[PDB]
Amino acid sequence: VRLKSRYILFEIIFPPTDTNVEESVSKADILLSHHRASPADVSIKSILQEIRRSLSLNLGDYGSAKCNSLLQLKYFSNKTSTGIIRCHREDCDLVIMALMLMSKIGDVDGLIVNPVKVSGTIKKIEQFAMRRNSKILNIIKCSQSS
Amino acid sequence: KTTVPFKESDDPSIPLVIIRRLKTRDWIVVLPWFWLLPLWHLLNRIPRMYHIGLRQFQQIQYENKQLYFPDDYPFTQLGYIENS
RNA sequence: GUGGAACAGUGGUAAUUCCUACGAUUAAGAAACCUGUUUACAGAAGGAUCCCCACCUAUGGGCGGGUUAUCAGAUAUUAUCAGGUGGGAAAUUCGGUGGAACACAGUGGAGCCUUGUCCUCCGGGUUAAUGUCGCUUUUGGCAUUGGCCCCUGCUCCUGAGAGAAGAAAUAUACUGGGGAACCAGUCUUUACCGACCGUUGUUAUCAGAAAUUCACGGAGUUCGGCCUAGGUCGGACUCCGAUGGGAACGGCAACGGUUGUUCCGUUUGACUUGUCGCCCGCUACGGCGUGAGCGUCAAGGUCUGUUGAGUGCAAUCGUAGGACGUCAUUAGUGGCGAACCCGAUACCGAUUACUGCUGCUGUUCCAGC
RNA sequence: AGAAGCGGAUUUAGCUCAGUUGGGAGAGCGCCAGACUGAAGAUCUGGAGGUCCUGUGUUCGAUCCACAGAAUUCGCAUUU
Ligand SMILES: [Mg+2]
Ligand SMILES: [Mg+2]
Repeated sequence: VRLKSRYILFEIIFPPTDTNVEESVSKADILLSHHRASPADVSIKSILQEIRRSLSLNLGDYGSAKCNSLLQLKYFSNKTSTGIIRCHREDCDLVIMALMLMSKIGDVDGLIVNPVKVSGTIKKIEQFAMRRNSKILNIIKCSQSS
Repeated sequence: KTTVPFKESDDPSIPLVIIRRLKTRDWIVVLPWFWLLPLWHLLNRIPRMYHIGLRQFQQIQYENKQLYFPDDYPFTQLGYIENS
């Protein structure tokens, strides 16, 4: 006997809103300009407290009651700004739509959230994340060598 | 050393025949009935040798675009009777 | 006895209903997930035709040099894609297999003894020989010896599975229950004769003569001694004796003589790394450099080396349309395809949970005369 | 809320646990009461308190023995 809970990978991307500053047009350069850094006051509990407030103000209470049954952040590190949220397979739609409507953190505004990978296991999501980061290193190395 | 030496007076020298079979792409080796098992037991103790079933032999004949008598021969008398 | 309705028990079998399409990438394995499009070739390996210049011969032609046009199965396309994704039970763990090669106890070694006895089933029948006792060609009974005859139910390596008890019965061997097919335990299987192995301990208190064939009391028979109106004594057998579930070598538990017992070791791996040895070159006291070479040894370095599903904080999806089945309708459509449950190495047997079908059996109710 | 598969151990009063030729159903704690103290704790005495996990069957009789159906719980070089 086991439980069939799905995990969702998300990444915090900062859009470079600079109206007076010029821009360079390339692939890995705009990957550098979007994958810059996470700010100082970002942790597991801060992202959980923000997403529960977004779940309250956006989806309500009983929808928040269905979502908050197994709403946990299993793995997150601020150095790469990628996180894995555990959820049910039925309310995965609700969790992804809550991840979409994330507007701003209470400390830092001007950011979007990208839900990338959903699977019922975390080990294949880690294997996909290593391969996706390997492809990012490939693009960076191709633009760095030439 | 791990061996037993051969003696021309008191050791059972066997006849051994290994031939190629063309269309089924496989090597068949023929031997007397009671001699087969001392040859057969030492075969898959080589760690890269497994055994075949008749459904697996049908799969091998299916893979090499070949034909098989109880299943892929419907034209003949016995094949038609048995299969149908 | 029959037909219908309902319930119950057992045996057998089946379970995503099936098909179709879709679900982001030059960052080319992101619908949840896996595998595959890897035995490289266009008879283009001195390829074929053709352009220009020079040479030799003439009825055809060949050689040398230079750039380069056409052609390589549907005059095409180098950069797409396909298939599958839970079961009888996957739950239960009782079992065994992939280590044994047909009992060749799978093999080897050591120790001990009763030193591994080509032995013996007891037992029953026939035949031959001997000795005794009664009839007297001869036969009958007893004891010994020798010879023969007396039954793998089926498949399977194992585990196990199910078949029938006319050689004495009506209930199909015995015992207990079931409502009946039957179930459980002891057993036997063409037994043309049957065969419940032995030892140890237990059945507490009371009762009874006695809780294990101790013993004791009565009756009957046979034999021996004293003895002879047959009285008594001893030994053997049979039967009975108020009690308790009870006297029945019956029930329960443990151990083995089977082909001597016991112990120890593997016959199980593939890649990676390290050491050692073998051929080549330099150097010569053991040395050094390469072979994408081989053999042995070691290592908690690895095992998607993974399976027409193969995960390992444990995937097995969502939706639309069509085909089929059941049930309910007011105009004709709506709902449902489940219950139990769900891998983690695979196999098979048995058990348990639920739905539907099928055969048998038992009970109740209702009639045809 | 960290499965799956393997072995070992185990279920008895409300609790923690004994125990068993197979013939009585228990101890400590807790509850109540007695005793004691000005009062209370401790000590001590007594009573109440049972689905011996459930079921079959063996036996004359089951916590015990046999079978079936549940499970409890540990370990897998761990403190998640
Ligand atoms: Mg399982
Ligand atoms: Mg299991």
